[PDB]
Amino acid sequence: KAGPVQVLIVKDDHSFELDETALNRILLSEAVRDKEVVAVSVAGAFRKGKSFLMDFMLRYMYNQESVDWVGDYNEPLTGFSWRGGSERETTGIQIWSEIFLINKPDGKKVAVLLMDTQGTFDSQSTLRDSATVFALSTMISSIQVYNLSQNVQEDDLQHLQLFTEYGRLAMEETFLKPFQSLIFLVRDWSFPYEFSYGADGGAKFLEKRLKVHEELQNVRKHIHSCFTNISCFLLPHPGLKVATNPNFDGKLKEIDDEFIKNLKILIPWLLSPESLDIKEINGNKITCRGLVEYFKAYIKIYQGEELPHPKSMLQATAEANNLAAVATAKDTYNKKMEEICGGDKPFLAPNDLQTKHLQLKEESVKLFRGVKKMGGEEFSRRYLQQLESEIDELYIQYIKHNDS
Ligand SMILES: Nc1nc2c(ncn2[C@@H]2O[C@H](COP(=O)(O)OP(=O)(O)O)[C@@H](O)[C@H]2O)c(=O)[nH]1
Ligand SMILES: [Mg+2]
Repeated sequence: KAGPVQVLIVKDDHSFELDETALNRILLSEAVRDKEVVAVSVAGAFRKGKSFLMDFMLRYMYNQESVDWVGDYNEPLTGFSWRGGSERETTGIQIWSEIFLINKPDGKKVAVLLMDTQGTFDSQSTLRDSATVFALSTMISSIQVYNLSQNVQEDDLQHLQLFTEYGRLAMEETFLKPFQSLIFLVRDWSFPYEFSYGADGGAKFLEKRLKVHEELQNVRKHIHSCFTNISCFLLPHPGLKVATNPNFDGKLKEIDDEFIKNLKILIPWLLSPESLDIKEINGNKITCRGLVEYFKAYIKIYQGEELPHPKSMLQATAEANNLAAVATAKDTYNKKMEEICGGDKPFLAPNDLQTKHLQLKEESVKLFRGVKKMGGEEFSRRYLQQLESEIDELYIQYIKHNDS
């Protein structure tokens, strides 16, 4: 049980291929499908400590109610791990086979999806092979941890140029900020005396970096408009044993103390009850079901050799936004029906179980027509149809079962 399930692959021919089956298997499973989702992503350069940090996100996700979740100092780091099989820089994006169910403060039993997004952001594998995944995971995440080395550099901000172009359009269309949280995680920070480790120091740091000369890095002037939350955490260097090694055999004892001290505040600061942010688009809390719709949409857009036109992107999330309002209606109805005549439920009367259908179907039609939909009036007629012929095919399956 549990492990990385490479979902979105980027093959040698600029082709983004999405393995739907594995994806449905995880997100569609009957335990989670209906719970609202928190989609946490860590993006950024390969070989910068991502896997490492993620294995520690797991140590916490599992052993969440126990102070010593960091593990046994005099034993070798031994959790599930994300670095399981990396024979190469397979530059796509994997997610954690197991979802996690947790209770936020106010009560909602929400679900938590972790996604490691590999890329390079370096050589020629960038044009359509880096800000492509990064683009991807951002769109669908609710929390993006942008894992950087030593400093937020001009070239790091450059990769956001895309998101601010798209976000500006989504904002015009929707009147809401496009994205949720963006967390700048700076690793091996080594000017404690200039800005303290952790979030407070990070906040002052990130304020200085983002102010305002410089080229077309007026990503500066628009980021903020795009995310409801940008924030920053300054992590220490892990000591030389960790940094000097391909695979890190040693024990927790061998990691630097001031790194452990801050990692211990870092992980709960990101995950954990109050910190979690439910995925939200055009005002609509996405669910685990709903979120498969977005994956599906954002993946037939990143096909070809050209990153998409911000205009096509917007249209991708409109299709998804629409396909999701449909998916809930074909479930609001479905659940209400399973009450009037499901399981060992009684009754009958065709002439009667018809009006309770036209009833609930009309109720469910409003539910849809009302959901703030994006795309526009005509664009979503296509989906009003899709809806009705699914509630109707669901009806049939109830007439059949009703007969007794
Ligand atoms: N300097 C430094 N090295 C790290 C840190 N975390 C992990 N490493 C090491 O640097 C390499 C990065 O490995 P990994 O976590 O797989 O990075 P990823 O492939 O980008 O996810 C590993 O050999 C680690 O032992 C860090 O915070 N700072
Ligand atoms: Mg990795």
